[PDB]
Amino acid sequence: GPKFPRVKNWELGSITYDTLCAQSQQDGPCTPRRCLGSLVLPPPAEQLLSQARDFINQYYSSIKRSGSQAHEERLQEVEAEVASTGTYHLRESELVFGAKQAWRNAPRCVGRIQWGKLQVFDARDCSSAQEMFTYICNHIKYATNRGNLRSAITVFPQRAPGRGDFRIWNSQLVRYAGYRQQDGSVRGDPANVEITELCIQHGWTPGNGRFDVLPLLLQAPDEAPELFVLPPELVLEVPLEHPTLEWFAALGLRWYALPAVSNMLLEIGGLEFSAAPFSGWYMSTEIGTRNLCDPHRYNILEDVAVCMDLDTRTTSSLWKDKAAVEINLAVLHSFQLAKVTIVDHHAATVSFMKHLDNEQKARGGCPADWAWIVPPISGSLTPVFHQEMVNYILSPAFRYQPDPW
Amino acid sequence: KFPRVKNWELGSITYDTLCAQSQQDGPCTPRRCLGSLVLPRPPPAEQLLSQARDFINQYYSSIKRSGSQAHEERLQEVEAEVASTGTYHLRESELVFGAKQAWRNAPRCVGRIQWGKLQVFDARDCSSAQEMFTYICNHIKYATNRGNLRSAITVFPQRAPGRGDFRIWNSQLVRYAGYRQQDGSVRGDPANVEITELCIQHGWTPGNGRFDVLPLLLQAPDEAPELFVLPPELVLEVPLEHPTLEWFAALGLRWYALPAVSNMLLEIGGLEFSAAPFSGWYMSTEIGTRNLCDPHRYNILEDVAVCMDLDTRTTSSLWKDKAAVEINLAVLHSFQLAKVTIVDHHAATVSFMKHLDNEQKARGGCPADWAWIVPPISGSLTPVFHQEMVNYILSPAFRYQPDPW
Ligand code: HEM
Ligand code: HEM
Ligand SMILES: Cc1cc(N)nc(C[C@H]2CNC[C@@H]2NCCNCc2cccc(Cl)c2)c1
Ligand SMILES: Cc1cc(N)nc(C[C@H]2CNC[C@@H]2NCCNCc2cccc(Cl)c2)c1
Ligand SMILES: C[C@H](O)[C@H](O)[C@H]1CNc2nc(N)[nH]c(=O)c2N1
Ligand SMILES: C[C@H](O)[C@H](O)[C@H]1CNc2nc(N)[nH]c(=O)c2N1
Ligand SMILES: [Zn+2]
Repeated sequence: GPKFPRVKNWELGSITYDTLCAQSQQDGPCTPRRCLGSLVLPPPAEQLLSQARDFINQYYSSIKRSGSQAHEERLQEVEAEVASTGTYHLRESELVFGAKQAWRNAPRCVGRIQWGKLQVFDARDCSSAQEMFTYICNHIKYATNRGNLRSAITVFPQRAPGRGDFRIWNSQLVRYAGYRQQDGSVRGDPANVEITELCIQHGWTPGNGRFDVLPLLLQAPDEAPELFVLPPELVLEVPLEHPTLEWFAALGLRWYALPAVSNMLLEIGGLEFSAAPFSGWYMSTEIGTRNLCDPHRYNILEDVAVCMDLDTRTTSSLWKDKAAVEINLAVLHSFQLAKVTIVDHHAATVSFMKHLDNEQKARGGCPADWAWIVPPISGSLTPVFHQEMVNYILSPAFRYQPDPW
Repeated sequence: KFPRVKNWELGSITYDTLCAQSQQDGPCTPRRCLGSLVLPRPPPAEQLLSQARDFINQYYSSIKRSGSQAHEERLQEVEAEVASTGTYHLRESELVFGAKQAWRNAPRCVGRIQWGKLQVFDARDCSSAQEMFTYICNHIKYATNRGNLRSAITVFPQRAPGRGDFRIWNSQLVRYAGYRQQDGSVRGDPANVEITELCIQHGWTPGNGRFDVLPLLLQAPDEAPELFVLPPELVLEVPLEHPTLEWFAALGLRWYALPAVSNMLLEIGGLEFSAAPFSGWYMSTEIGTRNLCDPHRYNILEDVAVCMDLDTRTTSSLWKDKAAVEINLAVLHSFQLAKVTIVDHHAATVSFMKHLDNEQKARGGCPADWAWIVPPISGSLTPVFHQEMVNYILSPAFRYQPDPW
């Protein structure tokens, strides 16, 4: 029939064709010989121009003026600017449209149903590492909004030819310290050992808990990184407790409310924003299953299982499954009680099916990474599991980038 | 060229160099990944001849006699036969090697640690449905072994240029019927609705049960299929009860012990066996999660939930996750009680990790489809979730083929 990928939903038996994949101008890791879909990781004025033209057309299409006078002029306005400086700048609303497009285009984000609701903070005037700090404090403030979380992204100056990038060293605006012990173990979060040690090498006076909030290593162009400590009043956290197991609270586990990625590059129309932290609100399994149960993270499965008096001697007791469920229930329950925005993997995948249906009608498909869309617990119990998906790269987009050091 | 495969729990790395032996293509392309798709969207003597050499080369290397006399002589035989007749035949030993390799190369199978222990029944001297049926009965008696399941395959006559294929119409040799009730609902297994009808349309006296073992429709070349009924005593079944929830058994749930796929095609050295049913033993999740909990299957989550008195009012109570875990527990308990081989998803993925290791040293890699290797529940609580995988097509291989109607 149609010569586009055929996508089927094995629950509902429905079929769709992805025609949006044809707009993709960037190749992925696969080839007909082998699929590398499970791997976590992967200017020429000539090429910059085409990327920019493509973006501008996308913008004007979004406002329904393709072929118009404003459109053809803006195109000429960009070729002119690139023609005499090698780069070009985006208009305010062009930045707001691209930032939202990049989110909407993110194949791994299950929360894209919210893609249209992104508060974009233009911080392209920012010229000092101290100022970056200010912008972020504002970001954290606006997004945290006392628990009623709001999606937001702050965009710092774009990379300049022959100039240092604006960079945020931490992977997230809020992350707990990871202290390499004497005996080899790690106190806190093993994911952040390297960032923690980098903070110390830079003057941070380390604490010694399992939940010490790390300071930020911010960096203005061509200068070494300045170190900033977030005011505790700003970093809202939720102490975890179980709705029925009274001892869970005794574990002293907790998590911060704001998930804010900060080391990703925001690419729009060829331009590169190396410092453009974005935040939303958590899906419960991020905390409850990955951060708290991953063998290489807090690894609290055994502890909790012992507490529940489960048979952790044999696998067939499903002691891991039982505890993981309760840890997640606790993340959900605690956040709800503290009145901090959160969403469980059921609600979250259900709204993503809705997003899929919306996008089918609006663009003819949705780039999605199945392995990342399906939750880390109860996989086939959510509807996305039964939904085939086509994964590809559209731009604007968010991309991983080499750590600055 | 060669892909780098990484394990994110241990930080270990490997290089898959086995994918370079993949002669057949997948659904992916550099532009878009279609790895989550469940199905893919006489032969010239020259092509068949090379697939045959390759396979014969594979076989002799396997027994350490490559280059030897027997090897060169065998290659001539195959060539003499292809040239003269446009096809050739396998020697029993070669057939046993091919079948074992086909299982070894099954990307979606997590039970491969066992690949070397497979009882192979050569049934190529079959000339009728009635004969196929005797063969199928012996396979079941052998594989079932009174609950101490043994992995087996039975291979019927290869396909032949212009002449119908021998075929087993059922997808598995043991399936429960799915009867469409008046109200659009379905009594029994909804997945087996079409097949349950085809048997009726071919004279079977249906039942009115939720777990009515279907009869087998066996088709010898160019002849309407024939209906055979499995002797109730040949089909071992397990009654499901819960290790602590006494009310569970009252649900009258039960599942068969033998998982035996019968509608897939086995390809060895370019030859095609359109009827080669194979079986092993179950992994608890297949029954507890997918069979009993899939929306489009027996869909028993709600019932079990209410029976556990759970707030099924909101998703955030995780009633679904809680119920699913108990159901998987009943399956594992029940089978261990009935002394019928079964393996839970933790033990299973652990052994698969070991297998990737033996395969790494042995062949330079191992094709795996991440989405299928990671269990349907508690995904990240298993080692496989954290393991990157390269997926491609090796031969001998098991392929999907059109339904014969
Ligand atoms: C509004 C609520 C949101 C929810 C619950 C949500 C949820 C998620 C989840 C569950 C993941 C996969 C995380 C993982 O397993 O590592 C993810 C990935 C991602 N999300 Fe969202 N997201 C939200 C908001 C946002 C916003 C505001 C942006 C961008 C403006 C965004 C951009 C991304 C990107 C680029 C990824 C892929 C990169 C990565 O792996 O971290 N998300 N999101
Ligand atoms: C002995 C233990 C065995 C177990 C626990 C096991 C388990 C599994 C599981 C869980 C899958 C995923 C299927 C699904 O859930 O949809 C799978 C797929 C598969 N297995 Fe195995 N397996 C075993 C033995 C065998 C044997 C004996 C063969 C063949 C000789 C085999 C051939 C395959 C093939 C061809 C597939 C992919 C095709 C499909 O079913 O969709 N398995 N196996
Ligand atoms: C805005 C936003 C909202 C939201 N709810 N979730 C996210 C996702 C982040 C919060 N949970 C972890 C994830 N961060 C990135 C995941 N791992 C990235 C990675 C890749 C390769 C190597 C390493 Cl070490 C880490 C972002
Ligand atoms: C030997 C073996 C042992 C074992 N433990 N499990 C299996 C797996 C099979 C038994 N449980 C599910 C799977 N059957 C095939 C899965 N889907 C097939 C399919 C393909 C196309 C369309 C549809 Cl609808 C279904 C095989
Ligand atoms: C190796 C494997 O790709 C890796 O563990 C992936 C699997 N799926 C994931 N899915 C999400 N949402 N987040 C992750 O970090 C991962 N990790
Ligand atoms: C479309 C999607 O890939 C499909 O539902 C897959 C996902 N993972 C699976 N994993 C296993 N073991 N078995 C399956 O049938 C599936 N189905
Ligand atoms: Zn792929």
